[PDB]
Amino acid sequence: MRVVLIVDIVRQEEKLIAKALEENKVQYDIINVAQEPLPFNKALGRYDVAIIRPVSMYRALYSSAVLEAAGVHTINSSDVINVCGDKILTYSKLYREGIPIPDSIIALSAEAALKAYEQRGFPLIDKPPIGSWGRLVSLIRDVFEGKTIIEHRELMGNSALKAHIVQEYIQYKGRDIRCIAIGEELLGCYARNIPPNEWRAPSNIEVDEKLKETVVKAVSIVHGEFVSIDILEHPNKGYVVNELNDVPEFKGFMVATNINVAQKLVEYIKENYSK
Amino acid sequence: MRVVLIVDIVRQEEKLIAKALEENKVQYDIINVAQEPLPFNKALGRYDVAIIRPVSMYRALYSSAVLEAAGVHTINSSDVINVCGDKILTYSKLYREGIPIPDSIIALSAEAALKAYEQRGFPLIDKPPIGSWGRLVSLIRDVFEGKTIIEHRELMGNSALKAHIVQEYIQYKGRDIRCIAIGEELLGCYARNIPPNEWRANVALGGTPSNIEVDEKLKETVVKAVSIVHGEFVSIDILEHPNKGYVVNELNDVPEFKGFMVATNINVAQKLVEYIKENYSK
Amino acid sequence: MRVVLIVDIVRQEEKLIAKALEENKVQYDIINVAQEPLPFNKALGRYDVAIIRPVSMYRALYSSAVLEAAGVHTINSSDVINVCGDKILTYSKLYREGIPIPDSIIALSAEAALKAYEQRGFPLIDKPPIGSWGRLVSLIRDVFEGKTIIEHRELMGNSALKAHIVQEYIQYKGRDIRCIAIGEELLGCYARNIPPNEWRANVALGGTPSNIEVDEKLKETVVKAVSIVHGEFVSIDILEHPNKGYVVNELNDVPEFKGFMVATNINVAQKLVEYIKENYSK
Amino acid sequence: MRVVLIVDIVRQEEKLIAKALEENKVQYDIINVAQEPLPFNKALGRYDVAIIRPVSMYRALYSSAVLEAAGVHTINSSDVINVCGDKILTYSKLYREGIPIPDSIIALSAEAALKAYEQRGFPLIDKPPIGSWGRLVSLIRDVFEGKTIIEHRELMGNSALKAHIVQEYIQYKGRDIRCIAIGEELLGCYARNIPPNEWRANVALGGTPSNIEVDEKLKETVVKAVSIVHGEFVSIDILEHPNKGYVVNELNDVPEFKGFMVATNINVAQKLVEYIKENYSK
Ligand SMILES: Nc1ncnc2c1ncn2[C@@H]1O[C@H](COP(=O)(O)OP(=O)(O)O)[C@@H](O)[C@H]1O
Ligand SMILES: Nc1ncnc2c1ncn2[C@@H]1O[C@H](COP(=O)(O)OP(=O)(O)O)[C@@H](O)[C@H]1O
Ligand SMILES: Nc1ncnc2c1ncn2[C@@H]1O[C@H](COP(=O)(O)OP(=O)(O)O)[C@@H](O)[C@H]1O
Ligand SMILES: Nc1ncnc2c1ncn2[C@@H]1O[C@H](COP(=O)(O)OP(=O)(O)O)[C@@H](O)[C@H]1O
Repeated sequence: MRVVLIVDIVRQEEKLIAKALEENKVQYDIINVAQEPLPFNKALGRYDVAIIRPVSMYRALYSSAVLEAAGVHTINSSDVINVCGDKILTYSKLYREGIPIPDSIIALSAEAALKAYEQRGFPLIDKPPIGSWGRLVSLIRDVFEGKTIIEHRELMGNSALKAHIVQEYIQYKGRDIRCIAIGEELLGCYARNIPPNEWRAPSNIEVDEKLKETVVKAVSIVHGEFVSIDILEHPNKGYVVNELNDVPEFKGFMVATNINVAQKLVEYIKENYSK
Repeated sequence: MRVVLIVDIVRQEEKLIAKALEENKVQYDIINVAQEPLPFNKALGRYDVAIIRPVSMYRALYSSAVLEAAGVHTINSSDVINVCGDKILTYSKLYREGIPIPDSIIALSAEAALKAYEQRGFPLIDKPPIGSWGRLVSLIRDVFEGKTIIEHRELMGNSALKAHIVQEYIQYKGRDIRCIAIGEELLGCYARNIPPNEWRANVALGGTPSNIEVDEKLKETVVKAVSIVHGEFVSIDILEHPNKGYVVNELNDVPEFKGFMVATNINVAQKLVEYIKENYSK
Repeated sequence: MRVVLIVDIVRQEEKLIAKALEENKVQYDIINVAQEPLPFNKALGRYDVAIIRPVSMYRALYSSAVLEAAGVHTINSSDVINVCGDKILTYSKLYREGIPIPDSIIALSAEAALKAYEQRGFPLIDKPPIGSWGRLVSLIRDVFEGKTIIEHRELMGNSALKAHIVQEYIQYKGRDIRCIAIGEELLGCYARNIPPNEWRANVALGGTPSNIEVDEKLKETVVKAVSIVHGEFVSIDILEHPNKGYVVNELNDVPEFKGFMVATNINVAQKLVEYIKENYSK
Repeated sequence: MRVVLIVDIVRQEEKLIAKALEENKVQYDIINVAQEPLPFNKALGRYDVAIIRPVSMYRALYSSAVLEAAGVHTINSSDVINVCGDKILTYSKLYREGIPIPDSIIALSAEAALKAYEQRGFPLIDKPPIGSWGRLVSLIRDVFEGKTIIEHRELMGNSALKAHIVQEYIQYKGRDIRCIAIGEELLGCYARNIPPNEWRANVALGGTPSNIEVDEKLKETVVKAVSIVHGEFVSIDILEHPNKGYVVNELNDVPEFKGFMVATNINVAQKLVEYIKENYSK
């Protein structure tokens, strides 16, 4: 077996993954896609599998696609990256399967956004389908607030930042739950509590079964191989899926959970892509 | 059976589909997604089939995704819109199956782009993955031009534009060939010649549409390509290549067809509505 | 005397100005700066006066500047357009002279902005220095709202949008007052009332206009403000304040006047052309 | 006398200016405008002089303007920042006075840009009026390259980044000359040479910085330029020209000087502080 690790900005995660490959005696090399171009050639086919780690979605998407063209299986796959990287696409797969999500209405213009606000009532959450580190997630309390948010989103220099995901405002336990799965296997979860005085959110949490099931069904449906899952507790739904990440960070995960994520990843790869 | 026609900007094409639905006695609604929101609900499940027609790529993608959540059969589907809407994703699928494409190198940074230019030599073509009416398709003559184009695309606000498709510059037949397929069957093709003061063939620049005699090699290229990407109602842009015969350049997942109609005499909307009636009524 | 009329989008205003020039028998040409380039040359010196009417601020600024280079007297001048087109610059000049403005704090970063909010308390108005038809004028009710607004403006293409004007929220007469001055003489004023229910009175969708008796306090406020900015043909936007009486909100250096005319029955174009003849004929 | 030093990102230059103030026994405060908001008041009037050093134009412009509102003399002033920070406004002031500049044509749309190219002939330089470390300065060799550049600028698509300055391509001695002046006094000049694979001298990794003997024609050119813009502490970028001798390309209102300092051995900060004391002590 030989693996290629695809990176652009090498963080602790990619170092850990590199380190895990070496000491598990896996043949590998690194291609830095911030530095090297990717031909549509046939001899990238020398790798049995690629670990897709670029820090930007377009780099992850396109490097996976190029490697796929050469017959190389990528973790994660280009289709999975396209789904996890877009909340509307993620919500669509989950909703179809009956996996709970925050109650959501999609609006694709300023006019539609106001109508969605009106259909949903206040308070509500409005976020775009892309990015963004808690960015552009707005808690909207009345029509005046909505109208100014609509105007600000309209003037964003990006097209997908203009689609609105209009959601119920979930407030129950004041925390975000993040989990990591390798294949169908849940490694663990930790909780991120909302800081004072915010409305928006690091300790290990014991995973009850209701949580484990929510997470495992979510990964199965998006076909994820190495992903994180962000979960919100809901008073009636129990647990709803908020987000999947197809290039998950795990330094904050490793410290809360004690799980050697990198080791689990390389073991997984050995089991499934060796011969 | 009932159909939703999803639109934002109503063009001749959308009017034609609407009229074709009415004239074939198909129960249809139109939902304008530049005006109305789309809830993730069971209610839209009242539609058996959605005809996805927004002009904007994000609007086609998301309207299709929401309708799919409700169990509606979308033409085209969101995964298909995601692939067709992106030349790198399209080239990736096509290359894997050995369907000819233009020789392409993918560069995802300024540094990587310069390397691709040097690996390839000049002149070359550099274009982004998304689509732009031939906007941002650059004929790069040298390193200076490459560097300025790199610099410009870096500063544009949506990161897909940071990915450079660095391609062979095809010079041969002096035209673009555009075909349409319905349910993986070729309807017809036409050609749009490069106007005399350019090197791109787009309608947005020039060239009247003229019918093409589709040979067997061209027919099979189209069918194989549309089949691999699973497009149910697509157009396919093909370039004639000195060595490869026909290479697939683009697939469009919300195909234009008023130019295609004048060149080919084919009632595209009629054939679409027949195909839907025949395959999704029960 | 020869006049150039500089336009990009021809509105009723520009038609009116062309008519008034023609009807007063003034030699004029029109240059559309969305169509035609402007050389730094001495050729343009054939015009004695330029009337600067492009709808975009940058086109007004730049066309004025190129005309000034050739020695043409521009109305308004580029210096004046730079000042009037920017609320921070305008407020600075007025404040120095003791001309009342809304109480304002300027914040040039996310951190400064949060401090400004907490310094003045809520509700408050937050707007950028650069106009936008009452867009991006936000009524900020709390810290959560200010934080999201800050986050949004951080991510726009124009760095001027990152400067926050953090203002007292004026609630008194439920209207704006717009006046027009030519050569530092007041023509008149009218009012635009806040529609129920908005916090902004802009034409879109500011039903309804009405009229106002200009008292001496309002007249002098307008004259003083227009004189300090050196505006030769401007509109000025005034808010009636419970304590300060009249405060200056904005000057417009390419004033609209279609609505001013319906309200006041004043021939703004005629007054402009007579002013130019009286002062610039030689 | 007391000075306020206005900063946002403290670079060597700012540290050096702070140090010079300290060593020369000058009472001074620092206000970091990336951290603190700026009220309109009378209290900032405690400062006799403000040294405006924010790294971003909007912060320099707006901090200067607020300080001016309080009666504080700013180095440089808001009007000077507005002129120097915009090459069209700079070229306009210089051209009116007969100070040589690169032959320039301003175009304010895609359509005008192509007409400007045709008027200018090839090769030409096209750059926006707003700085960017040689960003978006394009060397255009024919109409195809021109067409793709126009397309890329249109998609920026913010700012004055849509306005084109279309210039003669100057190529004589393969270098840029940069000078610094305090008041009307020229401190000196150095050259930045174009690196083997370039047309710009900024420039990531290039611009090997040679010291340069200031002749009288150069000195006249620089002094006249600084006189017309009323700069108090500026850099001036000059190009050698076969027929014009020297032309002014740029002025900078927040000049960098660590590189200038090492090329000329001029203690810029010291000279600045000496000048402030000499002039603003009272
Ligand atoms: N519908 C919602 N109800 C309550 N809180 C939410 C909701 N959506 C998002 N949040 C909060 O906002 C934060 C960021 O939202 P998220 O959807 O994760 O955007 P991003 O993808 O930028 O991180 C989450 O940590 C969560 O606390
Ligand atoms: N590799 C190439 N060689 C020659 N011509 C090309 C090449 N790529 C694109 N073109 C020309 O440029 C035009 C636009 O290209 P295209 O890839 O279709 O971009 P878009 O999807 O934005 O229209 C087409 O008409 C085609 O003639
Ligand atoms: N400080 C304020 N207090 C109350 N209302 C305001 C304030 N500032 C602006 N407004 C309202 O918002 C509208 C738009 O504000 P304005 O400053 O004129 O922005 P723009 O330059 O885009 O028109 C004004 O008509 C006025 O009614
Ligand atoms: N008209 C011109 N002719 C020749 N070289 C030019 C011309 N304009 C700019 N340059 C070159 O490009 C470089 C950057 O140009 P400049 O006008 O200074 O833009 P910026 O403000 O982004 O630095 C200059 O240092 C000079 O080398």
